[PDB]
Amino acid sequence: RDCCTPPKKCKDRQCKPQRCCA
Repeated sequence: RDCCTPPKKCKDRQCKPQRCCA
């Protein structure tokens, strides 16, 4: 589980300032 690995998880502040989320 990661900010963008399936299932993506950019629904977090510590996983949003990324290049795969923002």
